[PDB]
Amino acid sequence: DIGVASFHGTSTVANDKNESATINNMMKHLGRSEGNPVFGVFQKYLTGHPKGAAGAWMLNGAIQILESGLVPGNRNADNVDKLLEQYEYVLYPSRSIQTDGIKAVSVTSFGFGQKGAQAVVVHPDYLFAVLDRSTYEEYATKVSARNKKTYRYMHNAITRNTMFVAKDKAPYSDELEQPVYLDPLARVEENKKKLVFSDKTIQSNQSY
Amino acid sequence: GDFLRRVEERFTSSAGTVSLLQNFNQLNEPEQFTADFFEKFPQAGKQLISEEDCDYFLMLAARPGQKPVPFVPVLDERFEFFFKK
Amino acid sequence: QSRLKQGSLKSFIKEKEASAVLQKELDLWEAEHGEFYAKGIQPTFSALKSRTYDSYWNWARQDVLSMYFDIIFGKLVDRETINQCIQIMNRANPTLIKFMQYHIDHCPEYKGETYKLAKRLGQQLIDNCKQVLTEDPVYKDVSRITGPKTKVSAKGNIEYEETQKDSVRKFEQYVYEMAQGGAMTKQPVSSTIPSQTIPFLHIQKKTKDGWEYNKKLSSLYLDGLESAAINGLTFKDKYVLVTGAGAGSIGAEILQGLISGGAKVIVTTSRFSKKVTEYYQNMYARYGAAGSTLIVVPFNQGSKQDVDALVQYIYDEPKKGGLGWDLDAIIPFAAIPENGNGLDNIDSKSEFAHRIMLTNLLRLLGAVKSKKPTDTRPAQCILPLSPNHGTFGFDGLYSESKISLETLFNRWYSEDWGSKLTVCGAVIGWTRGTSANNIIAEGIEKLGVRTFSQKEMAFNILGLLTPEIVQLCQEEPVMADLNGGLQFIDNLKDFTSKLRTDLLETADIRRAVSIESAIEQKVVNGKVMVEPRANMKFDFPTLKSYDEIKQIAPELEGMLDLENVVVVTGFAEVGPWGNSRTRWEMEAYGEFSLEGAIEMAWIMGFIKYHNGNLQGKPYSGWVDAKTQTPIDEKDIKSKYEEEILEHSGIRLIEPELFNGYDPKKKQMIQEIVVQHDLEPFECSKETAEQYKHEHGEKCEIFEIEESGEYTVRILKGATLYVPKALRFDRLVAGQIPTGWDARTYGIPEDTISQVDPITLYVLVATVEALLSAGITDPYEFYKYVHVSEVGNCSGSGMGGVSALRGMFKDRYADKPVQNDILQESFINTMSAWVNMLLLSSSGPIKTPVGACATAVESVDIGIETILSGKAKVVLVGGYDDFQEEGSYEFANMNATSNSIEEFKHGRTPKEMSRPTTTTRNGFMEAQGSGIQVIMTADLALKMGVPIHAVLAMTATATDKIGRSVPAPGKGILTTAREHHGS
Amino acid sequence: QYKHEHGEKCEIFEIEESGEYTVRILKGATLYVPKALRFDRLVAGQIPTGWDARTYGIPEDTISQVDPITLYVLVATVEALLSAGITDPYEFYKYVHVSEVGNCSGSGMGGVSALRGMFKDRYADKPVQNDILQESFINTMSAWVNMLLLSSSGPIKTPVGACATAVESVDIGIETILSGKAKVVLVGGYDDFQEEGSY
Amino acid sequence: QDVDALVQYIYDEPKKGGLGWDLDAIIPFAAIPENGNGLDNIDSKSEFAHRIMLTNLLRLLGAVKSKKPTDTRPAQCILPLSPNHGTFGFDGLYSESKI
Amino acid sequence: NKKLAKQQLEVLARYLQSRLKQGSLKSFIKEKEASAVLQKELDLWEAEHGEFYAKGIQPTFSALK
Amino acid sequence: NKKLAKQQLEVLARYL
Repeated sequence: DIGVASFHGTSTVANDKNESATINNMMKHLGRSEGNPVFGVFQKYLTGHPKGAAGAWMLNGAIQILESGLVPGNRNADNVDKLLEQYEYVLYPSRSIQTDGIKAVSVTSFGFGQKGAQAVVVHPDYLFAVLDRSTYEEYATKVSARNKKTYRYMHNAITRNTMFVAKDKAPYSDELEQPVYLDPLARVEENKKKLVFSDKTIQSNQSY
Repeated sequence: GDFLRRVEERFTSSAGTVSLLQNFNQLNEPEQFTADFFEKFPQAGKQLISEEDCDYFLMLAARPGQKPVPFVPVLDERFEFFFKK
Repeated sequence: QSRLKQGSLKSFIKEKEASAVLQKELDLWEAEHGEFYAKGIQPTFSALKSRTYDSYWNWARQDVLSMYFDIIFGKLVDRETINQCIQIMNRANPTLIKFMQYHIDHCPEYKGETYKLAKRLGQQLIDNCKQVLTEDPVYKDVSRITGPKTKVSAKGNIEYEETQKDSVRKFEQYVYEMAQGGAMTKQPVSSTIPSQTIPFLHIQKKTKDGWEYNKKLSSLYLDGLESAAINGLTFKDKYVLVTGAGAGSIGAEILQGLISGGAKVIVTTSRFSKKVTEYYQNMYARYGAAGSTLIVVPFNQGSKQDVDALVQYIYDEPKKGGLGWDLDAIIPFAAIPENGNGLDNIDSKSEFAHRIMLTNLLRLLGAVKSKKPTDTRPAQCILPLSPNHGTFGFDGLYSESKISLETLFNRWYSEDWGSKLTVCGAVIGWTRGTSANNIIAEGIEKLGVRTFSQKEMAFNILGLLTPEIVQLCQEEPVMADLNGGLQFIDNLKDFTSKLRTDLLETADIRRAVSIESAIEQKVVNGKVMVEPRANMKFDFPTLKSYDEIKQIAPELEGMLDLENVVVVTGFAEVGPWGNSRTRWEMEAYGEFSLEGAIEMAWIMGFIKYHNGNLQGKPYSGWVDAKTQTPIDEKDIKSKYEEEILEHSGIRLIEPELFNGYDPKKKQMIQEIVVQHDLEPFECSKETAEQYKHEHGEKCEIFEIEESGEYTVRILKGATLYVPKALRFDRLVAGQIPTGWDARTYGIPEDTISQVDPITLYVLVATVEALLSAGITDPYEFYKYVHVSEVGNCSGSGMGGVSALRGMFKDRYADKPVQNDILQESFINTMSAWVNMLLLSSSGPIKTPVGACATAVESVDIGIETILSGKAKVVLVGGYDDFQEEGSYEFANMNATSNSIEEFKHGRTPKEMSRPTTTTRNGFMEAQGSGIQVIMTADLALKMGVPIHAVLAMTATATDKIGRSVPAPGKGILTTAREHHGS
Repeated sequence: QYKHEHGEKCEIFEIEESGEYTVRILKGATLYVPKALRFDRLVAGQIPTGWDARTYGIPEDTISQVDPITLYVLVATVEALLSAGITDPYEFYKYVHVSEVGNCSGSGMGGVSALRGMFKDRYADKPVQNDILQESFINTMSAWVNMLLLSSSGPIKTPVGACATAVESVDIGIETILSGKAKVVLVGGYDDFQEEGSY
Repeated sequence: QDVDALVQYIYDEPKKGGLGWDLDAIIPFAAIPENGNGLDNIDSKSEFAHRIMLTNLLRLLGAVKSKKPTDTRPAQCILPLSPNHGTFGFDGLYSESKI
Repeated sequence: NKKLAKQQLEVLARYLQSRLKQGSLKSFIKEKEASAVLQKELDLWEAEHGEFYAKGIQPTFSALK
Repeated sequence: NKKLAKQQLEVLARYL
């Protein structure tokens, strides 16, 4: 069910060889069916290589791959290395292909200093089946409302150039900062159209 | 009708198509026409007004040489102008 | 002194007269030949610019999956499907067989009749590929035989369309009608040819004088065509050199057929570019069969240097930089179109085109012959002969070149290159481009003669590359009249002009009558389209029905601790293609939609939203930035697409985005000891005292009694630093789109000035990720969570590079630098500022460092933080910035790709990053930030945020003992751990 | 290079006798004269004078290639393992898989000597190793610790916290152990004193 | 340039330095002998000779045509065709020019 | 010693006359690289066509001849 | 102008 492998894919001779090798070896040791390669996403072909944000961009791409079902192809894959035919459990598409659903994506990053890292991301549909119907309907209604709020805020701020709204003040005053902290059940409430902490909602028997 | 044209433009998928409201006279029975319009665009019934369309609505309400609308759309600085005119 | 004041002026005037001599020599050559012939002979070919395609093993699976999902979604049983099946069969190998077997034996049929169709077609194709196992790859053209047809609408509009012939559907029936011939041209297809009738495609035998139609050779050729049509045609072990095979030409279809049959083809392109490279790439990906190899080379057939260099490259061994190939066929179809050039208009263009078509062609053949010492492997030269030598109008030297190519038939005998080259002169007939002649194609066809498609002509020539015609050419030069009976038309030019003028005199009169009838109606009698605009949404994950989700997943209800299940609730980017949305559009589609284009223009500051009065008229919408004029949403794309793509993604490093950093002018300073002391300069008291402190006795300071300021004399033996510059090898980076500003997202200028651009990217990405999670207000976390459970586990690998450069270099230079630059240099100060500006959480705050693999490590630390109970919500991710010194050090260790070597190889910035590619030579450095808001599943459900996915696993690992820091290793194999000796 | 930088504000000429070039820095050219200032901070908590990595046995190849913060890390890691009684660092693997020996230590600004190299010595065109950036990273200390001593493939975390990074390293190590990712982990922190950081 | 200059000189009137003649016949028999030049020996000499025999011949004809505004006095171009187009041996581009 | 005295006096007089010692040498090297540019253009053409085709295209015709 | 000429001459004689 691991359909896509978001490769580090740095267009480096050692990196794309070693990474394909480890992905193939792990897929083979995990008893993956023969003739079932993981599709290779190589997002760095388009986005370049940010050292810090490499895995982050690849995870965001894997998120979007899970949502949409599309596996982007490495459009700079002029000619796949012949040495990578070695790896039967890896496929290297060069054109984006729309799939009927991707269950999971394996994001793999390799950093300088002998620092490999792997993340496995699974589709939300397998989370939504571990909860009863009524919880699902409540969740879906809440997300519908929130998507409406988000649509508004995004359009408000994209035109008015107020995407980032710096917080001038913390939700707690300097006077209430320490009760607010000192109560683990402290939670902000709406006051003056802002979510702030109040003396009444701190160390309250109602919260407990 | 201008608001309906704006909704058409908002929810057409980057494709210039035939306007449902080709002329204003067919809006004389607006319930059925609005129904057909928002069946063409079902997502407009679930999407809140994008604020570009909100500002367009506000300047439509404030369009001069037009009968002022029978409602207050906003409570900004020009609230007296909407309330008393 | 014994010096000459004017010696170097003498040398200058001497060199000026020498330059004049060279200039008048060049001007004489130029007036002799002309500017077209002049700038047409430049060297285009370069051995390092050659592009190899041989990964048919990969492309087979790629095309298999493409077709599989197309049928699964009903986008595709049909001839194009059968053609793709032929290609997949041509690439069939045991691994591919196992691949299709898995994907079909595990195709669920219950999902729909469409899935049942995908399955059964897959079983049929698996059987076909199993049968094809171990046998050769065959070029089998299965496209429907299309014919010309022109319709003049009653409004006078001429419309030409290629429409399937009623009596001919397959290439088998095409060959049958070729054998049958026509009224004008008067078990195998040998027995089909009518007596005293010349088939349209035939081979002419040379009598004791000229060339005449021959029955036996024509029957052999048509039988070869029939065999190719029914069984296909293998070109394995055929090394071809094809020129003039660009898109929309006969040569391109020839290349498609050769590479389908398994040939190893060197394709020439006179216009080498990324577009042409991608065209040949996907042509190999479609048609490149088992054993095929496509070598795309830049090449000018107008230059003998290019001809010799290409032939040398083909025949040189791989150790010497060549291909080590011995050509089996040559197809020099490269030509220059010359129209309106009569005898009096024979010009530089005509002479140059003649050179390409004849002289450099003969030179190419001669170079191949000179390179071959073997006499047992001739190269088959497919000469593009024409049936019309001057009969048509103003074509320059085209007819001269075409008729001159006919001398090779006699030169095959008269000279000693017979054993090295064989002559196959294909008299190519009327071929339909796929335009001025296409409208009269139907008229010329109606009289019995016929007109070919590019695919049909390519099929004819590829059949001329049959083994039977190959040996026929070896023993005897072949003249293949592929003219479709046009030779039997008296006064072809006059008939053609009559047809075209009749068609034009019909269409134009119909149009004029329609126009004037419309005007008459308007005199007697005295729909509005919708204007699209951006429908930008965020598209939270589509929440499906509970019944259908429980159908997806088994009875898993009430099993997982959702508090211990972590989920991505939000995410965002700041990268070379804007944010996550625009980057994803460019990734999955390669082009921006309307929403993508408007978003890119907005982030890049091409457009800004205007509300209120604009030139008096009330306007509410996007306006230009530099001109403030209205821009309709369609004109957003139409006006900003080219600039968005030019200034987004991987591109040349722009010094305006990196404080004037020009890699071509990389500034350095060199220590020099002053040999002759400098003249005084004036500075302040403290500056002079600092100079005396540094230089000791190697400088002097003196107070000016008039002004009170000090003057500094840098004595002999002092050291100073003279700036110097070097051309830096790396010129290209994955930079954030030009015009990207933090003000566009709304970060105050106070924050922009005090805080560094990496942190600005982090702030924008964190805001976008929270509002991707639907968190309009970041304090809304605290309505469900304690302030001590909102963490920030993101971190950079080297973040704060701009501040590091400040403190380490600008401070050394005494430039204005903020007192707290070190504060901004820390890798954790980005997360600090994120908390101070947005969250105000007291939750766990981790800042990983991982160089390239820090964002996944941030995710891992976030999972650990949430699962330990220290947090419920955490911001994970990673960020870095591109700067001069980081780029220079990545170049020192040969980690980044050398852009100069890439340009030597002909690569552009848009194709510089080549993951998992044969010729990849280092990574492409980029900049930006990427943030994800990850949460517990229970909390995500409680707050109703969009659960984008589930972080089922995250882990980090190290490799082993070594002495190579940047070397990757198999350490992260520690995520697949099991004993096999449940 | 001088002509490239200074444009028309300098002249270069080949000496026909020797073949080398002579550079004349014309009027209006910019040059950088060294100057010195008395810095307010004269006192630091420095490692004792005569402290050498050779005294602990780190080869001169490592001392030359790798930066002094990392030498301190290596000495401290060896001393900590043998404080734990781990004479041989591979003795972890007699009880634990190579995937469960982590290193969650990290610096706040580690690699400052390499940062100074790349940012200033490189600008001055002084001899600097081609791989100084790899030594400038904050995780390269743990990388070298693993490459020289442990050979583990366990979880590898490199916290940054400026002053409060060693306690954060301990916190990440507790999390790593309690999540099952590791059984043993090296937690701590390190920094070096240098001119620019002090300033 | 020689072709154009000679044609200009022929068709220019005596006052302007030419001959003031309208050509009734053209006999371009100028050729360069090229022997031992096969397909592999096609060289600068072969291309130059081909230019003389074909390309500048066509340019001479075209220049005469451009100079003639009259349509009632054609020039008879006696083209030196050959019966042997490549049948004989190593002649460079001679057969190509003739055909 | 004296030669250096004399050089420095010479450059000084140039300074105050507002004269440039190396200006015409600058012009010479500029013209030399221009000549190299023209020579490489001519060399490319020549290697593209050959010496025979090169020296065969000279102007022979002259109306006065 | 001339004074600067002369200052340069002057320092020159000093130098050598």
